[PDB]
Amino acid sequence: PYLKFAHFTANQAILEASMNQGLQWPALMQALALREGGPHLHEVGCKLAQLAEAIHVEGSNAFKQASMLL
Amino acid sequence: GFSNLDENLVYEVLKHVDAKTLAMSSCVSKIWHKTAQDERLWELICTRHWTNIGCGQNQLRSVVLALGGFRRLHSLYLWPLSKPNPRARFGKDELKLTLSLLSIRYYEKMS
Amino acid sequence: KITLKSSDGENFEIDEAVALESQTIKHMIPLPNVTSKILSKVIEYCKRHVEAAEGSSDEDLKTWDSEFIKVDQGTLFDLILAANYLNIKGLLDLTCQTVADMIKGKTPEEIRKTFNIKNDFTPEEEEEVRRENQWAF
Repeated sequence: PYLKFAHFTANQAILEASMNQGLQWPALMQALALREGGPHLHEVGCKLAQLAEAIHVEGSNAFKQASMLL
Repeated sequence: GFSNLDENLVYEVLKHVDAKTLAMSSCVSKIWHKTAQDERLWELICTRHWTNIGCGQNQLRSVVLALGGFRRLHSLYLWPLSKPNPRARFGKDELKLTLSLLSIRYYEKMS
Repeated sequence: KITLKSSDGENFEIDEAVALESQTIKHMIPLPNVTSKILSKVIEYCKRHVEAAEGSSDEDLKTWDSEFIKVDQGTLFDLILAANYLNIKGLLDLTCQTVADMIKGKTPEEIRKTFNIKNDFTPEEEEEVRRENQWAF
């Protein structure tokens, strides 16, 4: 339950402004994609590149999303 | 002649139901199932209780259809979120959570 | 003032503005598909909507719509067919809302029974479609 918590909190912190398994970073892709005005390591990078090409890519809110997470 | 309706009439009828009724009718028969898997109906259902999002419907529809569709957006995460607050309307953070969950699921199931 | 003939051959007459509510009729009248009874029903609907076009009156019109909606299964099916044929938004929408209210029902046995729908799902497909929509059940 701590992994998803850290992933989402850090993602919100970055969006408002380590590479283990590359699991935190896919969630941010929609954050940059659906934005106003528009947007072992090697295999993870390849999957991330495929995901980026798939979707056409080259605080109270943070408290809330965590709250709905648990 | 409701037993032999074509796809267009079934879609027109199903344009005026909610999530429970649509997912319920998806088990009536094979043609009803195929018409119920339509993306437009589930997009309408998902956007019905949002009423505050805005980024352009084209971008949202394209991204959600690329990352799994609007049917996975509903059953996996939207329905559990709406379960303890049926009257509440989903605002901005709920979309940011559900879409991130869809992205993580798609990346996990990619391999 | 235009004359419309139906399968019965009755040259049912109606005003040009009232007949203009149907896009198909406006664009182009044997009308081999629409039956005389259904054509009369659409004529009544168009007349009432034209009278309304030319709130308390809004809710009176809605009540009249609800009263006219009270028809059996075959009549509703024929009304849907005619509304789709003649490109009428209001009548098709009203019939679709009525059918949606009807299908707002019970477990799938009820829906398959009231409409005489004969499902032929294979056991694997039936069970799989049950599991994939388990959240509703």
